[PDB]
Amino acid sequence: LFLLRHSSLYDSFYYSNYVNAKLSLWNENGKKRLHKMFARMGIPLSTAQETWLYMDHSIKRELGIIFDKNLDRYGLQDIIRDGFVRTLGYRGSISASEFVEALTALLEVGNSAQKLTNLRKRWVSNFWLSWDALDDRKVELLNRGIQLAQDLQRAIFNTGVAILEKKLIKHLRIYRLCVLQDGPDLDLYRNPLTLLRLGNWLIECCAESEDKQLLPMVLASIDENTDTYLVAGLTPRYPRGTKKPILNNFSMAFQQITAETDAKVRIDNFESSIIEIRREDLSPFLEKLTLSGLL
Amino acid sequence: SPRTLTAQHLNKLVSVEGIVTKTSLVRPKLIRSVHYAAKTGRFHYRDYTDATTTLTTRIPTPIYPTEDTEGNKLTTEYGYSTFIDHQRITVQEMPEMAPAGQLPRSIDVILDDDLVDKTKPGDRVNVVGVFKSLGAGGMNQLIGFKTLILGN
Amino acid sequence: SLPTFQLILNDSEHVSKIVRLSGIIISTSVLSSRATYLSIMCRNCRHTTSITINNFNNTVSLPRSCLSTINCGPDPYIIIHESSKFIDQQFLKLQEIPELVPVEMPRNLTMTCDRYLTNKVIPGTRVTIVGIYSIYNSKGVAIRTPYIKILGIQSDEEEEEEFLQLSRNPKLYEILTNSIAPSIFGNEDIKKAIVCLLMGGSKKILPDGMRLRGDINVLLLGDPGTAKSQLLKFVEKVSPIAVYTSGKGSSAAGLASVQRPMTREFYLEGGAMVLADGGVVCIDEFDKMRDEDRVAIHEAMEQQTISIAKAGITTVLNSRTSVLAAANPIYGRYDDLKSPGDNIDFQTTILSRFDMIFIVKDDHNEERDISIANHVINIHTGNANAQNQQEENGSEISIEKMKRYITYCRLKCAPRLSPQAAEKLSSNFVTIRKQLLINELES
Amino acid sequence: PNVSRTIARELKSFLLEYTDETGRSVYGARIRTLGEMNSESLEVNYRHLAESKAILALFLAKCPEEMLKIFDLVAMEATELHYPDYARIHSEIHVRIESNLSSLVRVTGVVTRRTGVFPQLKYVKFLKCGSILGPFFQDSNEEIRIPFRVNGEKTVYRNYQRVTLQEAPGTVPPGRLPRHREVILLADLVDVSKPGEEVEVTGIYKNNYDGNFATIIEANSIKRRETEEEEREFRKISRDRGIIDKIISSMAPSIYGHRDIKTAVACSLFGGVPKNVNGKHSIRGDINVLLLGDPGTAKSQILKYVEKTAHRAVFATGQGASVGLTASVRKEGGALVLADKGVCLIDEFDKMNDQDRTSIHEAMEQQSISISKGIVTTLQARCSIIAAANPNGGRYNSTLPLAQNVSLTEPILSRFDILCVVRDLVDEEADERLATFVVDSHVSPIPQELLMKYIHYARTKIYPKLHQMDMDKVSRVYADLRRESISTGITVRHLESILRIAESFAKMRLSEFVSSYDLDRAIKVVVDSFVDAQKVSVRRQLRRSFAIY
DNA sequence: TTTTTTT
Ligand SMILES: Nc1ncnc2c1ncn2[C@@H]1O[C@H](COP(=O)(O)OP(=O)(O)OP(O)(O)=S)[C@@H](O)[C@H]1O
Repeated sequence: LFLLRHSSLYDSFYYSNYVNAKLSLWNENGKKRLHKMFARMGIPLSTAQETWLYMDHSIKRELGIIFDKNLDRYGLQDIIRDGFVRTLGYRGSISASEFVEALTALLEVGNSAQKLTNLRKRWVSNFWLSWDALDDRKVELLNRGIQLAQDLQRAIFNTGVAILEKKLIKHLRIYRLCVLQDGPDLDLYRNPLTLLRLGNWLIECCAESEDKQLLPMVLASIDENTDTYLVAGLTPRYPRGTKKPILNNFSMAFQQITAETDAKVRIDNFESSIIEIRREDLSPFLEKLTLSGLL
Repeated sequence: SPRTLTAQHLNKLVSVEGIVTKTSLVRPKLIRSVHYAAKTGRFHYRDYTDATTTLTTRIPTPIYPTEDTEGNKLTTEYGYSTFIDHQRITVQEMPEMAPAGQLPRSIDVILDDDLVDKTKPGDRVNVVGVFKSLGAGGMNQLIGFKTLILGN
Repeated sequence: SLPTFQLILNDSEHVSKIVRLSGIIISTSVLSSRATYLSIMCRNCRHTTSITINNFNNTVSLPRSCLSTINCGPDPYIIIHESSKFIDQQFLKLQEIPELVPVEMPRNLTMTCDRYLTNKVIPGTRVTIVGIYSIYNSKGVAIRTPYIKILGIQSDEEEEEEFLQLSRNPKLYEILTNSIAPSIFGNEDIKKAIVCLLMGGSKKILPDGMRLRGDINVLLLGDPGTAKSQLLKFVEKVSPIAVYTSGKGSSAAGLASVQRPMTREFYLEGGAMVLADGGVVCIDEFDKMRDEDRVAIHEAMEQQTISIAKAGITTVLNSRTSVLAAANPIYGRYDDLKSPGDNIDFQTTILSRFDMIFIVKDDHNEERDISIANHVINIHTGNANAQNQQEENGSEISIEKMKRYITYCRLKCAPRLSPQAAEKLSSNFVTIRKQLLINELES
Repeated sequence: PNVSRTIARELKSFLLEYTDETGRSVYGARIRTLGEMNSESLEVNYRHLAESKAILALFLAKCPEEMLKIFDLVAMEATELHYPDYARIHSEIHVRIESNLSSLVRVTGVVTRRTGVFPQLKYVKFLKCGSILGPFFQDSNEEIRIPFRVNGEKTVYRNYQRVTLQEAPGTVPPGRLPRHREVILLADLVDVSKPGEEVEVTGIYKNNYDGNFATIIEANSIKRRETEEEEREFRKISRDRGIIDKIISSMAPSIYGHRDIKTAVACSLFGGVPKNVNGKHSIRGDINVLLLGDPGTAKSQILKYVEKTAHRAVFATGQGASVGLTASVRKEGGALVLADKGVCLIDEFDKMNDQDRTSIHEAMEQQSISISKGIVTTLQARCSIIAAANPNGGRYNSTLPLAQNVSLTEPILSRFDILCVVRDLVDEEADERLATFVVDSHVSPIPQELLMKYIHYARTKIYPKLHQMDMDKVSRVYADLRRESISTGITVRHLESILRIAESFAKMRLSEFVSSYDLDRAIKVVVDSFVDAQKVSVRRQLRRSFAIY
C-alpha cells in the first residue's frame, strides 16, 4: 500500500496502483466493494478519514490481524512483507519505499530549440535540489516534496479515469497502441518519468492479467515545439504468475526505422525507449512499427 | 480604562474616566440605632454593617432589636439614630477612544453620603475610587462575582 | 506575584473530547470574571482556610461546619473579598459556515475562554478552534445545553524585506491590475479604481473641530450582463474586513440596532456599518432601495457620525466606512439615448456625495467579441486562462499575500501630497469647473 | 408475555427467507447493505408483516412497546452472524415500522417550531452500600430511583430532541381551528423535519404518569408525504441512443404534441452545473425558462406535472395570495429556502409586485439577497425558476416585437435563458388530432417511476466537463450570432447558457463527456428559439441560419 | 409598554 504513513488508509487504497485494477476503482462497481472491505474491517468511514497519527492504539495494534482476517476475501493474501524501517527516533520512522517515492517526486516537481534546452536545463537544475534533499536533517524541503507526491498521484488517477471512459486503446494482436493527443493538465506530462510511471499505472491496470497474451502499450503527448510527441516504450508487468528472460524489444526496431529517411526524428533523449517524433511522421512510423514487426 | 480593567488593575485604587449616564434613585440607609429602655431609664446602642460600608470582610450583623436582656421594653428612638444616603451609577468609557468598530462596554461605581446626586445622565466625569467586588460568586447554592467601585 | 499558567495548544461521539474544529464567530460577550484563589472565615469562632480553583465550568462548594471540630452549622464561611485573586472571561458564540450544508437556518453554540486568550478576535473572521465539547445543566427531562470550552484560538519581519522589494518596482501599478479580476476581461478603469480603494488615503486630525475622510467610493451603474456583480463579490473577498450586501431585501442581513429584554434592559446590538467601520461596504441594487434608514447611509459616508436619540441610549458613535455601489438605470441601455441624465429619480446630491461614477457601455467589436468569447470558454473549460501557475511564478503569487500587504501598508506610511504638485491640482479644478460651465450655461 | 423468547427464533424465519417475486429476500439482501453503509436502521413494510404473519400486527396494535425491544436485538444478533466484526460500529440497531393507548398510529401533520439537540442519559450506574450500586436502565422520560448519587463520569448518553407538531392546514374541515400534539425524536431521526413541511409519522402512543393526563407520542418511522439491481438494470436500458426524442415523448402524455417546449422544460429540471473554479470563482448553475402563454392553453397543466414529478416545488401565486419567496423576520426562511437544489414554480409575472422583482432578480442571477433589516447573514438560494406569462391585450398583437408585446423590462428578460412561444392559428387537422387524443385521454415511453429514479440518480452523480477542441465552432456561433444580430438590435449570459444547457445532454447519456451531438442539439435548440421571436422579416434570418447548422 | 409590517 502507497502513502501509508502520511495519509488516510482510505486515500491509500483510493490512490493505490496495485489495488486499482483488481478492485476496478475507476468504475463504480468496486466502490461499494471497497467500502465492503472496510465493513469487514469494522472501521467507520469517519475513522478512515482521520490522520494516521491520531487513530486509536487499538486500531493500530489490531491492523495486521484485521488485514489477515479480511483482505484475503479479495485475493490480497500475499501482501505482508518483512521490509526494513529506519529509526531516526524522535521524528518518526518511515519505510524506505515511501521516502523513495517522495524524493523521486521531488525530482519531478518542486523546481526554437532554445526553450526545450532551457527546460532541459531546468530539469538538471531540479537535480541539485534532490542531491541536497538526500540529507536527513534538512526535513523542511523534504515535507514539501512528500506532499506534492500526493498531488501527482491525484492527477494520475484522475486522468486515468478519463482515459478509461473513452477506451482509446486499439486492442491489436501485434501490440496495443494508444496516444493522448489532448487533455487537461498536459504540462506535467513533459517529464519522461511522468509517463514512465503513468505507463506503468496503465500497464498493470489494463492487464492484471486478465489472460491472455500481455501486450505492450504505446503512449505520446505534445503541446508546442511543433509536434514533439515523446513516445516512450512500455513493457508488460507479470503478477508473480521473471518467468522468462523477455526484457525488451524496441532497441533494434528503433535502429531499423531510424536508419530509414528519418526526417525530423530526434534521438536526443538519453534513454533509448523514448523518442521525439512528428505526428505527421509518427503515423508511418507506426505503420512501419506494425509491419514488419520484429516481434 | 474600563477595557483593560479586569483581573489585573484589580483590588487596587483605580482612576476611571467616562460619561455619566442613567443615574439611579436615592434611598437612605440606617447605621447606628438608639434604643430607650423604660424601666432602666437608659439608652442603648446597636449598629449594623453591609458590604458597601466596611471595605473589609467582616461578619454581617443584620433583626431590629427589642427585649434584649431582662424584659425591659427596648423602645427605639430617633433623631439621634444615624442615617447615610446611598446611590449607584454607571459610567461607560468615552466613545471616540473605542477600538476599530464596536459598541462600548461598561461598569459601575457606588457613591456615598455627601456625594449623592452629583452626576446627572449625560456629562463628562473623571472618577477616582477603589474597585470593590462583592457577593458569593456562585458558591451560594452560573457566572458570579459581580463588580462595582467604592471610596470615591 | 506569580500565578499558575494556562497551556494553550493547537454529538454522542464528541462529549468532552480532544477535538479540533472550525467555524465563524457569531457574538462574543463582555469581559467577565470568575475567581481563582479564595479564603473563607467562620463568623463566630474566627476560623479561616483557603481554596484555589481552576475549572469554573458544580463539583464542590463551601462546607457547613466550623471545621475546628474536625454548633456553628449551617455554612458559616464568608468569602473574603479583599484578599482574593481573579482572571478574565470572554464567552464567545459561534455561527456555522455560509458555504456548506445550510440546506435551514444557521445553528450556533456557546464558547468560554480562559486567561491569555481574552479580548483577542473582533468578530467576522473565518477561524479554527480546538476544543472540549462538554455539558452543563442550567438555563426532569434531562435537558442540558452543551458547549465547547476553547483551548488555543488561532487567527486569520522577513515579509518587510520582500515588502520593500515590492514597494520600489515601477511596474507595481500594472502588476496589481493583473491581480484583482483574472476572471474578468476588460473594464480596466474599474479594475484600476479598485486598486486605489483597498489602500485608503490620508487622515487629518486638524485643530478644526472635525477630521476629514480617507476611504473612497465605487459606483458601477450600467447595462446588465456586465458581471459587475462578480467584481463586487471578489472585492469583498480581498479586503480583510468588509460588508457585501446584495440589495435592499434580505433573508437575514440587517444594517444602529435597537434591542429592547431579559432583566428588562435596553441594549445596543450592532448592525452592518458597525462591522465595516474602517472597511468596504458593498451595496447592490442602488435603485431597488427604500428610504427607511437610507438617511444613515446618506450621512455615514460623509461625516462618520451616527447619532442615536431613542428610548434606550443617547450616544454619538463612530463609523469609518467606505461604500461600493452597483446600479441599473431604468430600461437598460436606452437611458443614454435620451438626455444623459434621467437616472436617479430623487436627485443628484447622493452622487455628489460619492467619489467615482462610471458608465458601462456595450459596443460591438468582432475581434473583441471573439476574444471575450473564447476567453470565457477558456475560463469555463480546459483551464487555459486558469498558465496561472507559471504566472504565479512570474506575477502576483497570491491573494492572501495582497491582504497581508494591505495590512502592512495602511498603518505604516503617513502619506501627504507634495508642494510642487499642489499648484497643478489648483490649476486643474479650474478646468473641470469650466468644463461644466461649457456644458451647462450654453445648454 | 414471556413467550417472545421462543418467538425470537421464528421471527427471523421472516427476515432472511422472505421469498417474494422469485425468492429475493429483501431483508437478507438488505442487511449486508445496511451494515455496509452503517445506517443502524432497518425498514419494515407493514404490508409484508401483515402479509406473512399478522399475529405480529396484533402484537403491534396491542403491545408496540416491548415488541421492538425484542425485535431489534434479534436483528442485531442476526446481523452480527452476517458481519463478524460489526459490533465495533455501533453494536445496536434500532428498527423502523382512548382506543389509541399502547398502539402504533399512522399520523399526519405539519411541523411547528422545535428545539435543539441535547444528549440524554442511557446507562445509569449509581455510597450507602460501600461502592456503586450497578448498571440500571434509563427509562424514557422517567427516572431510575434505585443514600447514593449519580456521578458525572461513566455515563453513556444519547442525543434527544422533542418536536412540536400541529395539524395540517390542508385537511382541516373548512373554517375550524387546528390542534396540537407532541412528537419526540430519538437517534437516527435527529432533526429530520424542517419548518414549512408536511409529514407522516409512525408513532407509539403513551401518556404521563401523574402530575404531583397529557399524552406524548414517541415516534418510530418518519416517511415524507409524496437497490443494487435497481440501478444496474437501470443502466442496462440507459445505454441506448434514441432516448432524446423519447424523453419528450415520455415527458407529458396529456397534451400530445409540442415536443420543442417540452424538451426545453425537461432539460430545465434536469439541471445545470455552476462549476466553482478551485479557489477562483463560481459562475451560475441554473436554467431560466420563460413560457409566454395564451388564454386558451393548458400550459398550467404542464407545470403541475413538473411539481408532482420534481423534488421540491412550491407554487408561487399570481398576486400576493400566498408563502412569499423572500424570507423575512415577522411575528424564518422563505419558500425559496425550501427549494434548495430543487426547482421552484413561479408564474403570472404580470401581477407580481417589486418584492418578487428583487427576489427573482437576485436568485436567478447569482443566488443571494441582502437587506436593511438586526441580524446579518447571507443565505443563498439555488432554486430554478419556471415561469408562465400572459400577453397584453391580444395573445399576439402584430408584427411588432416581443419587447413591445410584453409589458416587462429588458433586464428581467436578460435573466432568462430560453423563450418557448406557442402560436394560435386555425388548423383543422390539429383540432382533429386534439379532440381525438382528448377522447383517448378520457379512455415505448418511460414509466413515471423509472424517470423519477432517473432524474434523482442523475443529478446527484452525473458531473459534466468539456474538452477544448469542440468549442471553437461554438465560439464561431457566438461570434456570428452576436455580430450578425447587431442589425437586429443579444445575451452574453446565453454564452454561458450554451455550456450549461449542453452539459445536460451529457447528463442525459450519463457519459460525463460532451460529445459533438450535445453541442449540436444545444445549438439547434437555442438558435431557432431566438429566431422565433421576430417579425415576418425573419426570412433573412432563416436565410442565414444555414451556416448555423 | 416598545419593533417589523400593508393595506
Ligand atoms: N467576462 C464576463 N462578462 C460578463 N459576464 C460574465 C463574465 N464572466 C462570467 N460572467 C457571468 O455572466 C453574468 C452576467 O451578469 P452580470 O455581469 O452580473 O450582470 P449585472 O450587470 O451584474 O446584472 P446585475 O447584477 O443585476 S447589475 C455574471 O453574473 C456571471 O455569472
